[PDB]
Amino acid sequence: DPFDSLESKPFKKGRPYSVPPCVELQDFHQWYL
Amino acid sequence: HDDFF
Amino acid sequence: LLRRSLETKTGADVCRLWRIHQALYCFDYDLEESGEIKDMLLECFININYIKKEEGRRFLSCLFNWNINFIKMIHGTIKNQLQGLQKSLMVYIAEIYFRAWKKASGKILEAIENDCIQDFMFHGIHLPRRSPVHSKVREVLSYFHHQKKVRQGVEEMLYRLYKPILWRGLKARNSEVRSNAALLFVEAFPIRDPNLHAIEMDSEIQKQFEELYSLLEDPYPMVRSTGILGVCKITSKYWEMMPPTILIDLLKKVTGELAFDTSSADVRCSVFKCLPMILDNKLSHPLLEQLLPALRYSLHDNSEKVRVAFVDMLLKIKAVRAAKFWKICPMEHILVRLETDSRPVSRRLVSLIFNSFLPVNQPEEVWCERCVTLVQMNHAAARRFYQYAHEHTACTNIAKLIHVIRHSVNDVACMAGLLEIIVILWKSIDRSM
Repeated sequence: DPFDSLESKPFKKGRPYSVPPCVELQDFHQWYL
Repeated sequence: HDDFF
Repeated sequence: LLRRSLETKTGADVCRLWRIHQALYCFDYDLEESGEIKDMLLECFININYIKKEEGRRFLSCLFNWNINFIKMIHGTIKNQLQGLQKSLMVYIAEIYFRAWKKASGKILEAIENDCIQDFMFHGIHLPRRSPVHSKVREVLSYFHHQKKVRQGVEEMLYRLYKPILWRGLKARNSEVRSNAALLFVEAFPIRDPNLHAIEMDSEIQKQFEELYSLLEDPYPMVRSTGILGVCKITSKYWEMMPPTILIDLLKKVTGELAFDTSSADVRCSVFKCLPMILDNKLSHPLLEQLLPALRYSLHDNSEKVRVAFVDMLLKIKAVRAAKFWKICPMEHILVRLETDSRPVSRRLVSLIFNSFLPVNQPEEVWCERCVTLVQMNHAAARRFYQYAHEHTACTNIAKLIHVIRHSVNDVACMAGLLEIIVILWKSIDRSM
């Protein structure tokens, strides 16, 4: 059936992203298994 | 465009 | 004569009746025996080898040419039997109807134009995507849109066909039928009318401009995504044709706003699906390179498919040498991403930075100024690179660097881990030989 409005998620602007400068710490057994 | 060094 | 031909199911006798076309023509349409003959021609329609025959296309086209009134029962028959046949059989039927249009002329062809194709596309607009026949309908319509370039004048008859039905399909409030309308529209562009003047040419191209502007300003995300992929195909195909002000305005609109659409991630992945096939544009490489560092944050997305496609363009850009990727993206942000990456993504990053990490032509001095670097400045990315390098390349390349190193010292744990990764590399390369 034509002309049925459904959920239209509108355009929203923002950051899905994070940039942590932690400097300016690894483990072997987790990769080994 | 390939190697950084 | 035809009866034993259909009982034997032999194409040679059908080709014989193709050669005596006028003898078949002499039978009256009002005959019920001609109706039984028509049912046996539907039995020919069932036969797949007849569809493979190009002479099959010939006699089926002249069966369409023979009786104008029989075409509506043909339309009903092909309405009844779309579900049975396969995708290659669908494009075969589409070839039959293309040649059927081509051979047809006159009032029968006008009735076919007012009968067959518009009803099929009207259905394909209005059929649910749940129906598998809907897939067949828009794939044969896409075949027709591909064949419109082959023959001239096809564009005009599809314009005069689509003058009623494209325009309200553009503003179809239902998202699915407008999505199908956009799917046909993005391959429909450009649309031409031969008799119209240059004012009307500029007016219709500006009409298409505002139409694609509104269609990319759609509120639904999937209609937006289809519009993105369509204008990507448009800007790939005919970027020389559009005025540069329109081109700059549309690229600024699809770059400044669209990259940060937090509502949906896969629409940005659809932009990512678009980005390799615009990179063929040779003249606009500085113009796109202006907006290339705008996407540095997109490494930090939480969507897997987004980052997979993202590194696919990183590989594509390093293949085409459009821009310096280290200028585009920081290395340390990439490295902590590797520390937080997944397996196929890290495979693509190993293929991406393998030129930076391990050189094959450069000598042992370059091998060691990269070995000391990749040992010291990061460690887990080095072990992932060790894990994926022998998958990517030959084990002789592993063994030569092992012998170079054999011919961080503060930590006993570091030298123990280096011995462990050497044993891991030996176990990896032992299985090859």
